[PDB]
Amino acid sequence: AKLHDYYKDEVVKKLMTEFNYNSVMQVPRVEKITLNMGVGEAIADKKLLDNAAADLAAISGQKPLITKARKSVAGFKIRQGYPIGCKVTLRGERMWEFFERLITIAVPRIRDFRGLSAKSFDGRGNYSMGVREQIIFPEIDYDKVDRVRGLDITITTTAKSDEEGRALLAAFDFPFRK
Amino acid sequence: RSLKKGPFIDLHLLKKVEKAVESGDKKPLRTWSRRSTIFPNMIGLTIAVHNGRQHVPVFVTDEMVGHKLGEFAPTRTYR
Amino acid sequence: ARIAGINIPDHKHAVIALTSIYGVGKTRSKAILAAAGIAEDVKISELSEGQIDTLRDEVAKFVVEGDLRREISMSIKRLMDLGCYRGLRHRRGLPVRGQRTKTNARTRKGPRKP
RNA sequence: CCAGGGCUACACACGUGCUACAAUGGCGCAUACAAAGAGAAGCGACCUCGCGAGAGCAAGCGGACCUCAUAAAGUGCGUCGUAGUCCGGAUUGGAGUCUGCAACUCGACUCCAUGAAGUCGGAAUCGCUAGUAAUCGUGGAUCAGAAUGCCACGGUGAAUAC
RNA sequence: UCCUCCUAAAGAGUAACGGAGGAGCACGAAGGUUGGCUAAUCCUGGUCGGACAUCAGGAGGUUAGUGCAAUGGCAUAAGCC
Repeated sequence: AKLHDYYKDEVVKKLMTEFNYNSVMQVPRVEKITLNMGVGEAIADKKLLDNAAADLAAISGQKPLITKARKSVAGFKIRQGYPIGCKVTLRGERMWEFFERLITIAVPRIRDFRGLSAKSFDGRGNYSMGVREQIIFPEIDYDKVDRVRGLDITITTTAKSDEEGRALLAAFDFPFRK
Repeated sequence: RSLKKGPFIDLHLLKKVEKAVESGDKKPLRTWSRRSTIFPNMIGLTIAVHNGRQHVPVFVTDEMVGHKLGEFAPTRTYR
Repeated sequence: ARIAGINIPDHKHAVIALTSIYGVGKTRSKAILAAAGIAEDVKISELSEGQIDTLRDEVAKFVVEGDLRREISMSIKRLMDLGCYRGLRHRRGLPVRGQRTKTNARTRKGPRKP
């Protein structure tokens, strides 16, 4: 439904009517967001595939990528590359579904954000999110694994949002109504 | 930690505080009493607290509301 | 089921579950159950959703976990901003109440280091 | 003679004890006794409020009368079902009483919250032969207030000395 | 004994107890073909990831890589699947 939200809102009425801006191909577009896991040199774990395939096969029936190394350079004794991570880059309708389920778990209930979550500061266009707190799980066993959603989820963002950001939409933490 | 029915202020400390707020800004003077209760109304003094052989200055700030004057003066010396 | 935790408090009693939640002990757990109308001898496992919701409201009307933990944290930080005796003993890792450090300060000292 | 501080420090070492590591036990309710004591610059039931340490002109007593003073282990239950746990409380942070002119150095407690280590302890070593060892309460001295120490009293009460 | 560079004078060759290094193998895939792909390094946000493990973005252009020495190669890749 968040894809329908992107198609519907913030675009089609007021800037189309009063003062024209150029292109809906020029306004920023959410491409494939991604999620990665970061396990150690142990090969014997199955928990990584269990959690990633659970988050994928709650709707689908497919498996994540078991990634060894993009760089293929190791400081250990074996330079070839052990399988030490998982990749799921999200895809189209399922991308919008995962983004919507992340919003509908994190946003409407004040559970996670205690203080100012932004502490390490630099400028150039990165939003990785590591919750380290288990937010949702599809099975009836909510939290039995060693991993606590320590995985990173990457959103690429030119973090400026200038016009209506500094007009009305800052970010912060007062749930209000009409 | 003390009684909530009455704070403990020395009379000599009270007359030093009243004379200091009569004068306004003032260089620190040496006070020998460590048994004191401070207040947010009189936060702003630069009064100094004695602990034995050395005398240290104390500049009170906004967050201390009921603390002793002797807490900020370390009586003991460690390496 | 579970409210804001790492491990399942179920298959136990309600006072034990509300002690296993952080920031509420036995007496405040009994106060929570008394203000919620939930009996103590029943189990938090196989409890209905509405009673769990009333328990959630009872926990939320007082100070929650995490918020009281950071409240303790800025209390200790405010003592360190004072730089008083309590802040100095907190920085040195020495007892604050006033007990001895010649012997038997090993809880504040941790394991014994030669 | 004073005002502050130190005798209460803290990378360590040793001695004497207290609390526990649990089911012989932990938490809520009910239940019948003790003996020895002290009390006027005191003991202070009881009225009232508070899930609290506890706040008044409240009677009685200078002591078989009145107070401290509800004895507790135990006995009946309900529950926890061998877990670092409804075991233990160290430490720490909020809100306070009592004392004393004044509890930061540097008193005891209870109201709320967290719950380190601890899974019965190596070499080595200590006490005890009967109302004893163990275990459970109680009082007194110094004391303005502050004992896990000391003195002292009672409850249950062993095993083994060929 | 064999291989690579220089000496060696821009064809080949060319000596010294001249200057430097390697080989006496490996691979039934590390051969053939078809289809596909492109590195080293640097700057940033996140689970012991810390300076370097894995993602995502940008710069860069072969500074990588070649089963093993060195030289000449190699993107139509002979480099990777």
